[PDB]
This record gives sequence, C-alpha cells and structure tokens, in this order.
Amino acid sequence: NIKSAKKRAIQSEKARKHNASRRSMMRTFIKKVYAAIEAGDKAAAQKAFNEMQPIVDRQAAKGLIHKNKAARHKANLTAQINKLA
Amino acid sequence: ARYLGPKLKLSRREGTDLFLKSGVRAIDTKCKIEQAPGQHGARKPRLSDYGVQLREKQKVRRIYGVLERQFRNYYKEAARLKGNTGENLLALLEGRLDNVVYRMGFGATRAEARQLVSHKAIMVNGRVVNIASYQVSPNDVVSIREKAKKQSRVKAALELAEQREKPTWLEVDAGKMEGTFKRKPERSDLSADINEHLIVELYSK
Amino acid sequence: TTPIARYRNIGISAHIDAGKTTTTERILFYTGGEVHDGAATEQERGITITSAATTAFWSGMAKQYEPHRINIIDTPGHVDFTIEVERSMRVLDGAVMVYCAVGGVQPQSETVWRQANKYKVPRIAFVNKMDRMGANFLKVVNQIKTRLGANPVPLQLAIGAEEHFTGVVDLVKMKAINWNDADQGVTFEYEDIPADMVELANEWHQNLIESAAEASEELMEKYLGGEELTEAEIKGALRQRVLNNEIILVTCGSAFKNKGVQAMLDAVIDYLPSPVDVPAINGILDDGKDTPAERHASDDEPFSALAFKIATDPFVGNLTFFRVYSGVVNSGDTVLNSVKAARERFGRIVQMHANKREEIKEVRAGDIAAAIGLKDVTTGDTLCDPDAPIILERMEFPEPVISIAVEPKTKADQEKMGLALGRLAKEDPSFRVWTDEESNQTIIAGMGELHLDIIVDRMKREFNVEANVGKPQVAYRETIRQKVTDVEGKHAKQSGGRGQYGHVVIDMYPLEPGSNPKGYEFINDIKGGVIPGEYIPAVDKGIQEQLKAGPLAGYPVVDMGIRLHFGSYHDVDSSELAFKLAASIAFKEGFKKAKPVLLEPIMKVEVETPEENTGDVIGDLSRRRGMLKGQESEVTGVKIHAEVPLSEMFGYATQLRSLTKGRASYTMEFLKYDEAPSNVAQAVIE
Amino acid sequence: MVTIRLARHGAKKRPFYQVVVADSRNARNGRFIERVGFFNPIASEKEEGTRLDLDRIAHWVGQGATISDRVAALIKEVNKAA
RNA sequence: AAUUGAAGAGUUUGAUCAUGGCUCAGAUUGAACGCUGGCGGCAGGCCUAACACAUGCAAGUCGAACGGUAACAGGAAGAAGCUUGCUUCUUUGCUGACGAGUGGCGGACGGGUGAGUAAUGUCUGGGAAACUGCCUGAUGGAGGGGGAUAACUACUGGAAACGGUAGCUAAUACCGCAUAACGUCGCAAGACCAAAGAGGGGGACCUUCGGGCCUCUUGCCAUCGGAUGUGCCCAGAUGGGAUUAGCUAGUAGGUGGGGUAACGGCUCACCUAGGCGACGAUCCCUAGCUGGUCUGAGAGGAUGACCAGCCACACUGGAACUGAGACACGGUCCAGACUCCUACGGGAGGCAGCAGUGGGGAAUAUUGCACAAUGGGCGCAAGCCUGAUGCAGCCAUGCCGCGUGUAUGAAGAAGGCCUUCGGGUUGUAAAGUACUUUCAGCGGGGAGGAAGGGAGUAAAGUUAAUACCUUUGCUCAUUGACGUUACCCGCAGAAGAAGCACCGGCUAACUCCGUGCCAGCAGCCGCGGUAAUACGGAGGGUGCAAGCGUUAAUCGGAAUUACUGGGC
Repeated sequence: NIKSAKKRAIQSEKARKHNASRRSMMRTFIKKVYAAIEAGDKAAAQKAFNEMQPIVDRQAAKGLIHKNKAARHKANLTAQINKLA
Repeated sequence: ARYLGPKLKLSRREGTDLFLKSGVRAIDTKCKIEQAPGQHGARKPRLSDYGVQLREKQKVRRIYGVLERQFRNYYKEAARLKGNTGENLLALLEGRLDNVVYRMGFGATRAEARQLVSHKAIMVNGRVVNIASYQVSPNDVVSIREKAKKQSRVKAALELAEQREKPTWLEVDAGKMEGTFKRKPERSDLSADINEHLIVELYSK
Repeated sequence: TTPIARYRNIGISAHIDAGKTTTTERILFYTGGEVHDGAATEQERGITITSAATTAFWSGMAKQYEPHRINIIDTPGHVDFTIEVERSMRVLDGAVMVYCAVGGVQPQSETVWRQANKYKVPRIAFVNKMDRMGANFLKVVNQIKTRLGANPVPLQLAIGAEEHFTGVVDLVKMKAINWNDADQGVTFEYEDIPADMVELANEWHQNLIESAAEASEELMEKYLGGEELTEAEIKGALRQRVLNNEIILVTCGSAFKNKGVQAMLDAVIDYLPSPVDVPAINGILDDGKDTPAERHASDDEPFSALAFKIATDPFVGNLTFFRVYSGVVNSGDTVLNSVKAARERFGRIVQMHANKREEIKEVRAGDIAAAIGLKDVTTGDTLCDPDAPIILERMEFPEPVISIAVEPKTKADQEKMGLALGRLAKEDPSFRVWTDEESNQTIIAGMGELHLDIIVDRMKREFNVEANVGKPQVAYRETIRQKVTDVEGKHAKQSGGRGQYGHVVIDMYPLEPGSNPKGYEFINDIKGGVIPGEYIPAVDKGIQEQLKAGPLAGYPVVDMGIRLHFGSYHDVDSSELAFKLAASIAFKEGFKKAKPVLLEPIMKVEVETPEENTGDVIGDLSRRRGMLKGQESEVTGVKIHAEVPLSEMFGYATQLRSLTKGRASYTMEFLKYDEAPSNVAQAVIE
Repeated sequence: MVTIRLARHGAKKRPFYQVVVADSRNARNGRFIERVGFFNPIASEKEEGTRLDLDRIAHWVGQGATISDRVAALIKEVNKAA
C-alpha cells in the first residue's frame, strides 16, 4: 500500500532470504552432529562439532540467533558426545 | 438570575420587612404590607411543619436575593465546613460581595448594592470585581473606584447608613468611601427573626 | 502551465436529437495513452458519463507551437437545457451551436439560440450531419440566414455528397485533407485541392477576404486592389469580428463519421474567445443606490467568484462549483459570504477530470473547480475572501406549469422525499415544493415529462424511495344555486345528565361576487331577545365550524350570506355551548337544501405556438372544452387567450408540447371559480 | 528509555506542567515512575512558581535518565545552588 | 486539623391495628425528548450495527553512512547571450543541499475500541529458571583482505502498478582471516567467537598534493553490572443458573530426546493410571478488570464514559517473517466476505487512527489552525516529521458565574378578574421623572504561554595549538496557531435579551366563569352525571430560571433478602 515505508517490506524481505540461508546452513552442521551421535560414531561426533561451534557462535554474535539458543546445542551436544564415547 | 418582579410583594408574604425598599422610607407601610399577600390575603396562612420550615429558608433567599441553584451550594458548603451548619450558611451569604456593600452603606439596598457590583463600580485589594458571588474574606479592603465616585445613589446610600443598625465587623468611611472586612459576622450579630435548624432540615431530608 | 489566454471554456449547445451528446463524446475522444484506453473499452449511464468539466489537450505541434486546454462544459440534464445553458453562458466565454443538417424545421433549435443572444455570448456553428442523406450545408447556411438572421460566413465547403463524403477543404489556408477510413479516424493526409472544385474554392476565398475588411477604411482600400490583408490579421480580423457579435463563422463535418472535427478544434482556437475577450462581468455594491462596477479579470486583483451549482457527491459530499472572475481562491483560507454574513472554512480544492479527481493548491481568476466544505453557501451567492465587498446578480426566473402529487407510500419515504427536494432545489432553483391545500400531499413543479421522469428515478433509487408516483388528482369547491326556503336548526338532547337546547332559524342565500375574500357574510336579524345576545357569538362559531366541511365531498363552504331571523331559549340551557351547536345543524341542513353544485377553478391561458402551429393550438383548446376569447399576434407567432378548467387542463402542458415539438409554450394564471359540469358533479359525491 | 518530562495536567488557556521522571515511550500524561517537583507558567509574579526537586533529578540524570529541552532550561533557570 | 454523622408521607377497611406491595419527597447520568433560550469559563460529546466506507491526513527522518548527478539555489577553467562590459549555460558534484536508491533507526511507541476471554485476563501479595534497542558504570579491542548489488548505462515486456537480461561501481551494506579474557562449552584440560569506519581542524617536513601523519569528537565490537521493559510461576480475591452431576485419553505424573529468550507435555516415544469435581468441575447465559466513580450515616448497593494502569483485538479465520521487543493498528502471505481500478491478460484496498459519508437509532459535532508550547522518532547540531498535544468551530448535555436594569413613583390610572356593588385585586407593577452601563455592539490600547536557538566575544576544559568542539557568562539582531486573545480604557442608550411548571391531599400556591361520569385530568388516593380550589379558560399566586418539565436509569427511602439490622 502506498505508504513510503513500502521499502521496509522489500528491505525485511531481502534480509529474510539472507537469514533464511544463513540460519539454514547452521542446521545441517548441527544435524551432522546428532547423526554421528545417533549412530555411535565417536570420532565424527567431535569432528563435526568443531565445525559447528565456530558457525553457531558466529550467527549467535550476528543477531539471527543471539545467545542461549547457541549455547543450547553445544551444551547439550557436548553432553551427548561424552555419554558412551 | 435575579427577581426583577415586585419586591414588596415578597416581604408582605413573609410577614416581615426584607429591606427590599430601604431606599428612604422604613417599616414599610404606605404600600399594602401584611394583609395583602394576594386576592385572599384574609385567609389565615395555616400551614404544616413543612411550610414554616420552607417559609424560613425561602425568606432568607428573598433577602440576599439568592436562588436555589446557588443557595443549595451554600448549604452543602456550610455543611462541609466545621461548625454549626446553620451559622456557616449565614456566613457565606454574609460574605457575598454585593452583601458587603449594603451593610457598609455603599448601597441604599441589597438589590442596589449589587447593581453597582455588576457594573464593576467597586474594587477590592486592588483589582476590580463585577460579580456578586465574591466570597469576601478578612483583611480585604472593598471600595469604589475613583471614577463615578460620590455620584447619586452612593450619596443617598451612605445617607441613611448611620440611621441603620450599622455593623461592627467592618470599617466604612465617608471621604475616601472605602471599606474593610475586619472579621466574619458571628451568630450573635444579625439574627432576631431567623432560624437555621429549620432551613437545614428542609435540605436534610 | 496556467495561461489565461490559452483557456477555452466551452459548452455544446444545440436542438435536441441534433447531435449535442455525440459531438461532445467525439470532442472528448480526439482531445483525450487514455486514447487507446477507452477505444478498446441508459439514463443512469447517460447521467454518469457527463461530468462538470472535461479537460484535454490539442496542439498542431508538441513543441515550437501553441498548445490549448479545452474545457468542455456540459451536464445540462435536459433536452436544450435553457437553465443549464443560460448559467453556463454567464459562467463563460463561448459556445458551439450544433445544427441538424437533415433536421428539416429544427424549431426548438431556436430555443438554444435565444439563450446565446440572451447572454451575449459569441458562438460558432457546426452542421453536424454532412454524411447523411438530405445532408445539405447550403440548407443550413440559408435557414441560419433567413430564420435565425445570424449572418453566416462560409468557411468550409463539403467534398462529395452524402455517401461519397470523403473529405473537407480548408478555405482559409487553401488546402484540403482526405480520410482513408470510414471510421476510427486513424488516417489523415494533407492533400491539395482537387480539380472539379478549384474554381468554387477561389470564389468563396475572395468572399472570405471580403468579409474580413468591412469595419475598417484601411481594410477597404486593400480590398479594392485585391491585396490580401495579412493572414495573421485575416484570422485576427475574423476573430475581432466574431468576438464583437457581428458575424458567425461556419464550419462543417460529421461528428459520427469523424470528419471535420479536427478542423473544428482549430476554429475554436483561431476564433473562439477566452475569459479576456469578453466584457468584464458587472455587479452592484451594497450601498442601496446601485454603483455598478466592472470586474476586470486580474489574478492579482481582489478575488470575487460566483457559486452556480451545489452537488451532492456519493464520496466527497456537498460540492459547490464556482467561477473565479477576479483574484484567487486558496485552500485553507477563510472567505466572507456577504449575501449572508459569516466566514466559511475552505478545506480543499478539486478539479473534476474525465476519470479521476485532482487535489490542487489554488484556482486563479478565470478558472473553475469544485470546493469541499462551505456548509451554508447556496446557489446565486457571491464570495469575497479579500474583503472586497461582494456584489450580486440574477436577471431571470424559470416557469413551471406542471405539478406532481407524491404521497410517499410511507412516512419513511416522506422524510427522504423532503431531502430529495431540498437537496435538489439548491441545484435546480426553478421548481417548487408545497402541500396541497385540500389534500396534504407533496407537489413538485417543473418544465417537462423527462424532467420529472428522471427526477422520479433519482428518488426511488438514489434516495431509495418506492412510492405511488402520482399523476392527476382532484379537489373542488361548492356552493348553492337557489335561495333556501326555510331550514331550521334544532338541537335538544338530555346528553349531559343535564338538558341541552338550541333553536335557530336562518336564511342562507348564494352570495354575490367580490374582489375581496368576503364570500361569507353574516347578519343578525334577531329583533327582540328572541335569542339572547349572550349567545349570538355561539351560533356564529357553530356555523363557522360546519362550513369547514361540505356534504358533497367535505370541502370548505364559501360564497354565501347567512341571516338569522328567529329563535328562543329554554329552562336550564341557554349557553355559548348550546347555541354554538344550534348553529351547526342549521348550516348543514341549508347547504344540502339549496341545490348544491361544484365550483372548479378556471385558468387564463396564453398559448404561443409558431405562426404555423397556431391554428392547431386553437383547435386543441376548443376540444378541451375551453372558451376562446381571442388570439393575439406576437412576432411570427400567435398568442391564444382562453378559459379552461384547471381540472380539464389535465395534460395540456405536454399535449401542447407534443404538437409543437416544444415550439409552443404557455403560461397559466388563476382567474375565477365557476360552476362545474353536471357529469363531473355526480362523480364527486362519495 | 527513561526521561524527565512535564505532565500537562493543567487546564485550557491556563496549563500546569507537572514534571515527572517517566519512560519516554509511555504517553505524556500517562504512566510515570515518580513525581519530582512541578512547573507553572501562569504563576504570575508573587512568590512560588517553580519548585523543582534537584536532589532527585541528579539521581536519575546520573543513573541513566536523559533530560529534555524545557526541563534542562528549568534546571539552568532556577540556578542550581542559589 | 484530616470518611464526627441516620426523618417521612399517600393507599386495603365503615373505622382500627398489624402484615405486606406499589408510589412520591432526596441526589445522580456520555441522556434523549417537548417548550424556550442572552453571554462567558471549564468539561464532555456514535451507549445501537467490531455495520459498511469516498478523499485528505495520521511515520517519517539522516548526506556528520555511501555511490552520485536529476531538479534549484551558488562557485567554475573555458566557452559566449552580444545592444564590445550591461552579461547566459555546454557542463562540471568543487559544495550549500537533494529525487530516487543502498544503509541505520523509528514503523512492536503514541492514538482507538468492548469484540472476545469467567480465565495464557485483571486486582493484591510474593517468587526464580531469563532476555532486555536507545539511554549508562568499568575494563580491552579498533589489525588485515575479498567477493557482490541498488542507483546508473544499453536493450526490453507494461495501460498502470510494477518488472525482465546483459554491465559495472562505493560505503558505518555483507561475508572470511588474524587477534581472545573477568566471556561461552566444560569438574578440568583444552577448544572456540567480534569489529566499521566515518567527520572537524591542524604546525617543522613530505608523498602516488586525493592524503599519510598529529589530535579531537561521534560510532562499531566483546564481557561484566545499573536502569527500564518483557515473558513466566504461585496463593487469595474476581457474575448468575442445579430446571447442567459426573468430567478428562496429551487429559495427570515419571524418563529420555527434541524444542523457545526462559521453566513447563511446549512436543514426541515409552512407562505409570491417575487428574479435576458439593469449599460447586463441566455446561449454558452474561460481562473486559482495576484505580475510582454515583448514592448511602456507615455497612453495602450500583457502576467501569471522559482521565490513568493492565489484558485482548485491529473486516473474519489461520500462519509465518523481520526485529531487542509484534505471530505486527496505517507490515506480509493464504482462505472467506466486500469494494475499487483495468486496454480484460492482470492488480489494489479496510477509520474499533482525526474529521467526514451511507445506514440504524430517541440521540452524540468540523473533512479547522500550528508544530509557538509539551512530548515522541531521527540527527552532533541546525532542522525535519508529528490529526499525540496545544487551540478553534458546533451543541445549553452538564457544572459554575453573570445580565436581561437601578431608585423615585398615587388614595391607588385605564383596562381585565371577582364582587355580599361599599369594595377588593392585578398594583411600586405601568406611565412620568432622575441615575447608572458589567455582558452584546463599536472604536483603541495591550499581559502571559519565549525558554531556547542563530551570529559576534571572554574564558574555562582537551590539544603540539590561542585554530575545532563542549560547557558557562557577556552583547546584539530576532523566532506566536490561538486572537478582532485574556484584561483594561473610551462612546451611546436601559438601549439588544424571559420563559416554564404547578396550585384537592401528599406538597409552597384559589376565586369566578365555561363544561356536566360528556369533553378530559391522573405518580397514589381519587375527581366530572348542576354552584367542581383537582377538567378547560381567565384572574391571581407559588415553585424555578437560561434553564424548566417529561421519560428512562442506579442508589437511598426500603429493617422491603433485615452480617450491622426481620420473621415462620
């Protein structure tokens, strides 16, 4: 609707595709983590962890996933790779 | 918000002079006082408690020339304050600017004293007041402006001023034609034929 | 963007069914990417389309040429709308009279012409039907000379005839054009003047150069030698002569076939006047003794406009159209309404376009638009925001001769009908609203069928009002024809737990005529207390009350003298109440006893009907059971005087306009009351 | 954030600004934290006309509360110590 | 000194007492209606259809974030308008600024409404597992690189809105790398994560004369706190009906995974079989809550407009994104209803934001002025935006004042009414004669809301600097919507301004005539069928007064649901 701030729509939409892609690649890594733990692979567990830790904290520091949620996975996962490994 | 109608017609109804025609003559008479309320003035006013209870407050109104809408406020005001509600009600009415012009002599009569008030012909502690609902307070110096001073009515008004009972709670002059509200009239001064416990009941029920 | 010299407020005026709408729709097409828009795109529709002002552009060249804005004024919701033409002329500068080439007599086409001269407004003719059979440019130029005496000067000659109409020749610049298409006009080419027409072209060309040299000795000298007075001046000479109402340039073409229209637009620019070419509008100062002053069209001078049309809008709401003659009207300012006496708040300005609305900041002198706000401003009122004492004008008055009863089927329709009248009365202040005296209905008066026909449609729909749309209704008056032989009035009843008595005798006789309303007359002949005087007043009121209702149809009784000659009083009664009633019965008895008869209103009728439809109007009146008094001769017409029952006038208004195409008109005034016609006297009783 | 404002609780033609520390977001004459002094433009020339508590203002001003235009003016108008 | 203050009457019956209803005296309200109506101040002003909506407006702003020439406002080498000193753009972005555009921030705040919700709510009193833009305290980083895009250029589908390819370019846009504690994961060890630069000014010197460099200010990034805001947990309280008595299978609980800012069935798998319910579940009906408000002696009853807090909603229903915060009020997507635009392929829009329109109703108004004030958003600031707000218009809706004259004035006019014809009454009322002039009208003068900013200066803080900047004084020229302001003064004339109800008792105020269980009056009792203070009119009087009545509504009266304070 004609109301100047019409740009705020495409502006927030442009960021949507951005956050959607960034927050998307963040899941896959987290996926390859519980997957290794689900099967029982001890090695891949940590290896795949040292790969998400950097991106998890990164996106967390950005703004599309601040604090908690970030320390959530790592805390839990770290408590999952030391259960039977 | 005034009467305008025949003044004496009211005084002759209450059976007492309301000082409505205190211009020159006194004790009324030479009119048709008392026996002449209407066409059946001969009929003995035989009323109940309610009547005499109303004929009292209604009489006080005709005097100060006050109406219910305004009178009602004075009651609720006299009831709010601390002290004898009856005495208080008389205080506010006795504090009216127009009233603080009659007992001083600046006006031959209340209706006249108020006539000068409206036309802003008098002042107080400096500024000029035109309304009559001015609750005059102590230490106040009400008087007439330099303009239209010692005119006509004011002269006659101050004339029969000494012949009157003359208050004592104020300081009236003649030369400068000034006044000073020293204190508020107590229940002692001004009374005689007037009740309060009656004018209260009517507004209590 | 706002040049006063390039403004062209016009209005298409012509006889009905001559081609006003068609010509207007075409002018809007040519002048109006909105072109391909509508191209690829009945009363309600015909009303919606037409809008106050329709703007557009036309310039021989986009750049390095003179562009012009053409405001086509219209809306005249009615045939050859004299009311909408008149007002539009005062509010304007020019007009275009469309003539029906085929239309033989085109009699009412004279009506629209009289309006032009009425407001001394320059105009240009346009024979709209050259393609049609009987399409004769010459017939249009000859009749305009003889019947209209408009002094026409041939500017264009038609190429080919009727079906073979393929082109038009510009006689002023000596050059023609051909149209390859029979429609949609998407092919125009500059062609040289053909052979079989060259000779005829040279004749009128020197005839045109001859006309542009009359009022001037300098021009005269050159005409003799044949020297062509400068072209810019031939257009300026013809322009100066057309603006001073001395000549009327004539053009031709076919609006439908799309031919000669474009050449017509050039004529509007080359000859038609602007807001400046017309004398300063006049007015009167409010000093009682006149003091008329001219209002020069100066945008920087003190403003002064005239509201000429209030209009309810299903959107913005109340709209008051105006014509700024001087100064400027701004938005968000306060104007002074002097006809009344109060400041009005101006909220917004707005120009009405063909498809959309445009909010503007201002409207300078010579311009027009709509004004939202102004709650107490009506039509005719004058506004002045600079403080320049407003002035006023109004030199006419519309006639009716037609009234329509309207009993809204319900009370809900009675209220919305009052709004449909008071809201439409500001726009058309020609009619009138009332209440039948002997009925209690709503009566609307106008100028014609279609007028009230579309008004009725505007009521039942726009204001949602289903009602028994009335046609004729009835009234009547009553009186006796012979003297009463006795008639008494005895009222004796023990109604009241007390006796009631009244005894009066009266001699009521039909009364003599008189200018005054003294149709009633009472006389007391009581000679000796027969009836106490203390009750003579009683019997007078008793009589009075009964006259309010007659026995035939319960209508007031008039024209009668009542006399009292004998009576008496009795043992308990004798009261103003007693004899009041004693008078009632006496009257009722007498009126029914003295041979009752109806009295219908007779009207004085003056019918102007050509010189040729004169004999036809006479015969029509004779059949309406009227009585001819004699016919007066007015101009080339006749005025027939005669008496005819308003009763039997029933539909003469339209029956007369039907045998005259409207050529005829008539005025009706009340004259006197006469005794009805036996046949009608029986239908009244009920 | 929090800011000291003047609650326009006065009257038409004769207003009366009631200074108070409240959250900028909240409406003017709406929710507030705590009252601290006041301000009267039509206080004429007699005695009291602008009694502003500074001991409480400086508290929030240094606590994290900003200052407005008219407010800061009243703080610099009534001096500071005398 | 500071909730110190309670009344009754009319009517059952022939009469009385008691019991028990109805009604009136008292206040009050977003009122409406009927009649009338002069002014000012203040306040309030769609209770019904959250019914549907035209247009304008309500949220824009920053160039001190950046690339940049398009508009108009200055300078400009050099070209020219030429009437050979009077002077116009070719452009150029040099810069005061600025369309569009990118980016930052506010669009989640204000404002509106009573729809839902009887409990994800509110009020009150606490609690612990978290987050928190801007505004702030403290302590460190602010190194070094790369890959694109809007604008724009070329082409092109379009009616418009709005796009489609190929190009290319910058930044406080975006993403890596280096750096890494008092931070995060973790018992630990170790491991791991950020950044953005952009402006003002400047002395020896100097360069690829744009700058480096020096310095200052404003931002960026990280962590730990203050403050504020928010989500959440828990107890009590929070309407009516039993002519609703059993209700519930994600419902109760455990465990594990997952899940959000956070706890939790928030979710799922599995195991357990309980959980809620006479102290009123469930269901149905109705309704936002509270501070308070109205009334009442109090206790209570009633209520929830305006002002203020909270929750929920934003045509209906559902869901999600961006973001610190919204499952968003002028944001988006889909479905439903509806309206508008269209060249017919295709799109757009929602006033329970201001005014306003259609419609409904007994009834509720202007499509105003200004950002001068306060406040909010952005910004260093200057400023800009701002239908919040400040004011004005409309209405007697209400509250509170004022005026419509003031004195003098007779055997007491005329006239009207009554009359035992003497007289009484209207009646100091009118006329007449003096005097005065607030309000309205006219002509002038003229407070306050104005504090701050904008240029010159004197320092005082920083700095290599007296330049810049911040703060504090000084000096000079200035910034009003209201408004013909408030107020005050002058001129003339009493000149422009009173109606309304009632008069049997209740309940202040009565005679005559007219009417005669007829016409009509009425809250209750009860009036009229021949002297009617009750009906109608008149005379008079009384009660009020720009209000007065009527009706509607809650409470009191009413101890008439009686805990205080009743009976069988």
